Amino acid sequence: NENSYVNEAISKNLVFDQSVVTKDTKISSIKGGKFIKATDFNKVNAGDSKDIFTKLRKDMGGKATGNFQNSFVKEANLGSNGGYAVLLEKNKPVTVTYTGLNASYLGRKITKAEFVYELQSSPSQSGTLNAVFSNDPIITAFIGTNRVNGKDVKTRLTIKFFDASGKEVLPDKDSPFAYALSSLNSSLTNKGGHAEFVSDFGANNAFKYINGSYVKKQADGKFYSPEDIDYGTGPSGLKNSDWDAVGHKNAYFGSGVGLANGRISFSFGMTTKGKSNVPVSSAQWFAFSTNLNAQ
DNA sequence: GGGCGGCCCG
DNA sequence: CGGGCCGCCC
Ligand code: NA
Repeated sequence: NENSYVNEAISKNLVFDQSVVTKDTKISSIKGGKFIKATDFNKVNAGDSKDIFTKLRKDMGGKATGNFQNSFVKEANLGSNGGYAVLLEKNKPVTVTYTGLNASYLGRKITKAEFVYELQSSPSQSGTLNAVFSNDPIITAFIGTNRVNGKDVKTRLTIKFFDASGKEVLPDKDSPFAYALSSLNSSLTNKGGHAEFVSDFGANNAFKYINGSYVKKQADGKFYSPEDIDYGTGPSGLKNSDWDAVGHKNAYFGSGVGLANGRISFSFGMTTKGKSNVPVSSAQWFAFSTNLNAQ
């Protein structure tokens, strides 16, 4: 019951981290979504800062007239190889295919991966979400839109791994995939703030609680910290930089572990618990990796 | 063929 | 870490 540990023995049967990214790693195709031109993505509202999260926090419904080539965005948050801006729409799953991987499951080489993103909830007027998908699959995705009502931002993500022979790599029953659900920060208070969350695990997936994590399943079904761990106003006294960093000893404060006996699938998003007037509560960075913040 | 892996080279 | 060319395999 010690902190940073799961109460079930966990093995990193799958490896999907910085070590799997090669010289050849990139997004080779994005299918099923309207592209957002980089010149449109890069504009911000009057008086806004110029960061990727602010650029995500605008309603781009009907402003997605790009193609694969001109959707390419350069932003340091994306890594040195950039990424692609895409509009997510209800019922229109977007398949991002990564090639040139050197990942591995039980020594079985994983060279390709398909990340399929499907809008589930959006608080903008258009009901759409904006996405930038990084060419680095460990940086993965930035999602957001403008907030006009109290609705969650929510996106479902299904991941399929492929070996060199093009066949899907799925787990042995006794050797589940383990993947990190990290950086689930929260500023929620009695009436303000927001939390990033994961939820809606796929069949044969399960969330595993990390001892000492503030992230647990709430009665609304989602996994988040229901109290502020970002600004120091909650009973834990925690601020974001007290735990939210890659490699931080206490990063498990905002993390869980996903375990999958089958194809990986789950949703992630942001919740204000129904409040419409919470600032900077509609854009997030969701990174997928096996960098478990647990032992 | 086109996409994608595994090569080479440098 | 770029680029090409030669595999093979959707
Ligand atoms: Na976060």
